[PDB]
Amino acid sequence: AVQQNKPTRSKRGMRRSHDALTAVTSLSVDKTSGEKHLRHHITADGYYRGRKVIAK
Amino acid sequence: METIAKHRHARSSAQKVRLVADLIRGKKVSQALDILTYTNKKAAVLVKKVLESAIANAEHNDGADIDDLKVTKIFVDEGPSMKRIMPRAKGRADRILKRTSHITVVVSDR
RNA sequence: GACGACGUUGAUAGGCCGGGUGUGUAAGCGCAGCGAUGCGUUGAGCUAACCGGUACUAAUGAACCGUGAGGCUUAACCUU
RNA sequence: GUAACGGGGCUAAACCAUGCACCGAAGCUGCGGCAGCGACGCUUAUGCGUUGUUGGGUAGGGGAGCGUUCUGUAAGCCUGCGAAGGUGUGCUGUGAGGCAUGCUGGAGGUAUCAGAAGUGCGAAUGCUGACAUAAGUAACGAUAAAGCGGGUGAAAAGCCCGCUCGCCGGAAGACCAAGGGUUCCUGUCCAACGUUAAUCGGGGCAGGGUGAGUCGACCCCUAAGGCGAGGCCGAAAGGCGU
RNA sequence: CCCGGCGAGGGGAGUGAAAAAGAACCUGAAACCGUGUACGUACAAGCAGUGGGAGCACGCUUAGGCGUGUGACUGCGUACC
RNA sequence: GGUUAAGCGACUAAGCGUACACGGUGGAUGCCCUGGCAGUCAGAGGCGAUGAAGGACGUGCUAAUCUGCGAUAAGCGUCGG
Repeated sequence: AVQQNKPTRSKRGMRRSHDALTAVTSLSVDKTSGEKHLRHHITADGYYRGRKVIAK
Repeated sequence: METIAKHRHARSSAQKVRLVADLIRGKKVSQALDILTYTNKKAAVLVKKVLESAIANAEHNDGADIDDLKVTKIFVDEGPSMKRIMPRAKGRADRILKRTSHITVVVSDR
């Protein structure tokens, strides 16, 4: 139920070796607006594949 | 030449913030800003704010250029903690800690 | 986490078309009866995960990682 | 789980008798150093030339020392040309220790020989403060339930407005006593407080709000019971009662 | 004066002998938590040290084969009260 | 120099350990005293129905608390310094 000995700081780091997160490898560029956006996502200005989706 | 910006007494544990900090170490400022924009963490907003301030300081005080800057150093330090009381069952009381941290960003033309 | 299929030079998922299956004669209108109801149109209407088909909708051009002929010694071979 | 030579493995690497070599301890010898106790040189305020011999150790007895704070010596001596304290390096004694010096620090420190003690910490489920571990794990308090448009804003699943959906309805609606004591209304702010965010709040700050001859209290009258002039009783205090 | 939400918190300028004396303020030790550099570590079993010891890095040196950090491999070794 | 075969063999660090340099957290140590402790030599040994000890509420150019004061309310008359 509870520990019998105090784990060391070395053990704590070992368990934490899989906690690192990964950044986005790359992001797309719109064909018409020219701004950067996530792939398969709407741009900040409301463009998508140079079609000018609703930007309300 | 090196420029420094800090944010002290931030409401977040050092362990949580350190995850974001390791993501942009050694990268260029232009690339670093893009990475922080598309990270879904609260600490990303805090770190991005500090990095922008450091960039502004370079131009006004040192007259540097954006194209030549990169994140030379970055680290997070623990700050003071706040003590609180949380009632539990059967009349027992517990202690709660609300940790803070210090964020430092160094940008240089190296 | 992993593993398998597919991304327009395309049937991967939804929708749509036809069929099957289940339930058991819809609504509207007409007729008989004082009325509750019955009868005709009618095995009618509706129908999830199933079967056979179909580019109507979504699967974007790119970008990123990974390189540039691959150590030394000895023997037999190229030149048994 | 081989499990009745420690293991390989051995027909000698087994057993009996005889002989000669070698390995093997902090035992013995060789070389250098320290200390205790004896006798001798009658040396010597005692150290030696010598000279023999001894030196594991709990309870416990005997002998000799280091360092810390305070008083005299001290109206002395060191110090802004850098004191105490903190942190490194070099040298030195058998030990507790001592000496010099770089950096930090920015005003006190103290020889020698004597004197006096709140004089030395790892343990007592010791006392007070600070910080770890489990761990970014459990949990976020009734399974009555939410969806979308517009507005404000640095930022909206939670705030404001509108249209739908769901729940209580002898209450989860309305008015009071007891108790609490500004939580009531308006403007403004988001650090802390709210188990998340917050532009919102019973949160922070400032201003405003409670109008009685008839409602209630006070007031007149008494129940249980309390107090009680004289009085009766009891060491004192005090008890009962008209 | 500049970044930020007319924020919080910072970077310059200025004052002062000193701002690493900035109001969370003299001196600023330890536990505990981080960034940078050198060396070691993914076929090896146990109080983590001790004796021996290769290689690498670095400072010296009239190469004087020494000093400092690290420690592959190997003998012995079951904390304290 | 080429092909094949056999033997041998550096460069990896997701993370971790030791040493050194520079920081964070925390408030020990040194220095400091308008506070305490123990005495000596002198005082005075009581206050109150002429309303006490101790309190409530008020009082300023004044929102709060402390000190003083009492509707004559951080004060009034007189005699001296």
